[PDB]
Order: sequence, then structure tokens, then C-alpha cells
Amino acid sequence: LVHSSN
Amino acid sequence: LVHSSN
Amino acid sequence: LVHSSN
Amino acid sequence: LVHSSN
Amino acid sequence: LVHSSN
Amino acid sequence: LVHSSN
Amino acid sequence: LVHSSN
Amino acid sequence: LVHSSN
Amino acid sequence: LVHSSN
Amino acid sequence: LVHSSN
Repeated sequence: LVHSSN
Repeated sequence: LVHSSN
Repeated sequence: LVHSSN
Repeated sequence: LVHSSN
Repeated sequence: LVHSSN
Repeated sequence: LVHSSN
Repeated sequence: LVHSSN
Repeated sequence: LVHSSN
Repeated sequence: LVHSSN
Repeated sequence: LVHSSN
């Protein structure tokens, strides 16, 4: 899992 | 689970 | 944003 | 499941 | 931001 | 699964 | 579990 | 951005 | 940013 | 697990 708003 | 309003 | 694999 | 209003 | 694998 | 609004 | 409003 | 192989 | 292999 | 808002 990876999350980033960039 | 991930939540973000960004 | 919401993510869930459930 | 994914939700986003973007 | 909230993350949980539960 | 991949999601991005970019 | 992680929570942050940043 | 979200990625998961689940 | 969040990463987890769980 | 890694989290960073940077």
C-alpha cells in the first residue's frame, strides 16, 4: 500500500 | 483503509 | 478520498 | 473500493 | 489522514 | 489497483 | 493505525 | 495517488 | 505519505 | 510502516 496526495 | 480530504 | 479493499 | 470527488 | 489495515 | 486524479 | 490532521 | 496489489 | 506492505 | 506529511 502507498498513498500520497502529491 | 485510507482516508484523506486532501 | 477513501480507499478500502474490504 | 475507491471514492474521490476530485 | 487516517490509515489502518484492520 | 492504482488510482490518481492527475 | 496512524492519524494526523496535517 | 493510491496503489495496492490487494 | 503512507506506506505499508500489510 | 512509514508515515510523513512532507
